[PDB]
Amino acid sequence: VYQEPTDPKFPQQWYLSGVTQRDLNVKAAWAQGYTGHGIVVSILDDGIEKNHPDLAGNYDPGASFDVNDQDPDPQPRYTQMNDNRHGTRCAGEVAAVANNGVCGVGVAYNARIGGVRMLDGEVTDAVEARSLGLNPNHIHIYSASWGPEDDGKTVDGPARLAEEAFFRGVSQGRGGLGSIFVWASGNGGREHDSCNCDGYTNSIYTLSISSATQFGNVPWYSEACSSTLATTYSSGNQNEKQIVTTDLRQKCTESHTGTSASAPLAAGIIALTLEANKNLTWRDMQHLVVQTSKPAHLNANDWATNGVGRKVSHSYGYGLLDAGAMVALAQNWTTVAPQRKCIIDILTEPKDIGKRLEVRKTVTACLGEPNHITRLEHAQARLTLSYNRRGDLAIHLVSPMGTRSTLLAARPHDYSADGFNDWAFMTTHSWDEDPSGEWVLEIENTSEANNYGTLTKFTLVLYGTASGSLVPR
Ligand SMILES: [Ca+2]
Ligand SMILES: [Ca+2]
Ligand SMILES: [Ca+2]
Ligand SMILES: [Cl-]
Ligand code: NA
Ligand code: NA
Ligand code: NA
Ligand code: NA
Ligand code: NA
Ligand code: NA
Ligand code: NA
Ligand code: NA
Repeated sequence: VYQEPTDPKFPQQWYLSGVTQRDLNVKAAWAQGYTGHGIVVSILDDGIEKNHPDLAGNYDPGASFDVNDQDPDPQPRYTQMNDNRHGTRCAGEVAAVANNGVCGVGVAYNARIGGVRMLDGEVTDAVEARSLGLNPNHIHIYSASWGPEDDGKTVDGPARLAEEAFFRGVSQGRGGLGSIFVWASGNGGREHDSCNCDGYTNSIYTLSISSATQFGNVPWYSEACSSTLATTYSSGNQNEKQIVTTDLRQKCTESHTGTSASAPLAAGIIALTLEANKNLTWRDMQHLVVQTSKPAHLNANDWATNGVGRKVSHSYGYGLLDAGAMVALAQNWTTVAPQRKCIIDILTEPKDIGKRLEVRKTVTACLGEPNHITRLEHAQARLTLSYNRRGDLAIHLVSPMGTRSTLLAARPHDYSADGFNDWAFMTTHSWDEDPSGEWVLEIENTSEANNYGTLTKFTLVLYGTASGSLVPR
């Protein structure tokens, strides 16, 4: 009975539907009757062309604001260079109108779509906070790709107002179920960037997404890190297709690219999922992504099986999003138990790093206490250390179940002598593992240089629950 969209560029949207099996399985969701009706998504970027012929029908002024000029109208600023086209491109990925003879379609082509104009000006902590915190009882899902420069030498994350916006969002947003913040993991591949150094994507409050090329490879621009959860398709080399969407000046583009094109596709899939079950919490949604995402046919040299039998990669997280599987699993999903937090201060004395430092600690994970965790979600190693050349460091963390997470890869351009100041390196790779037992932190100098420094604090922070586990995969 389901008739797929007739839009002129829909056949070019290879990632939505293909006979190849190299797609996001979105048609299967549409055929189950989920197209995003009733869900509200906001693009946090450089504005949205609200009168675009493929956006106007789904546009929601209630999901929109202009923080740069402080007015309700997120219309992009037009220039000869068309610099402010990115938000419009991303909006079309989520919610371009279907069956209207214009361009292609959004993943959630019946969802409502808005945009916050907030990148076209000075992006302060306050600007970020007011964008993240926009109308949080109306907007369900936020999509963003901003954060620290992808130069492979920066370490930065949300300051106080923005971090407060994240906690207010997931705590009180969406009727207490929590705002869904979908994030792109970064575009710094060429600079050998490592995305746990980006505190926005490295946050537990953001659902972080990386890219795969059409032929199933890790694109040139990709950043690997343990905080990433999953993957959607985006651009690659010049023989591979790219993302097809709405463009500035009421046009259509077939050349939208980069990890920033992956996050909106994920946001669209999450919109379909929320339509299938409006009662899903922000943590429920991350569980669904972990359980349903698919490694198959994604090529990486670092695929590893974790303690509960799931394949995970630092390039891809748990793999490609599967919209059909997401909406199926959502429908009778049982809400996860309240989030517990177990704080373990590991060191009894500072430790010289030298050539290599290994710190082993056996933990009980708050045994006997209300924060006892037997079922991990996110884990953080919050590290404070000095070092003379930061980018020469590589840091790994091994769970009791033997899952080795890369917290930090060598960053050749990072010459900083500033070290890390309580930086909360996060891994998703031990999700659903029992965190009781021996954890191992490894810090090593990857260079030949005689480097030096000291680890002064290592807090292992465990999040999760103590109930509801599945039989391991
Ligand atoms: Ca405006
Ligand atoms: Ca269309
Ligand atoms: Ca980065
Ligand atoms: Cl917390
Ligand atoms: Na900042
Ligand atoms: Na900072
Ligand atoms: Na900052
Ligand atoms: Na809540
Ligand atoms: Na994240
Ligand atoms: Na393993
Ligand atoms: Na154990
Ligand atoms: Na052991």
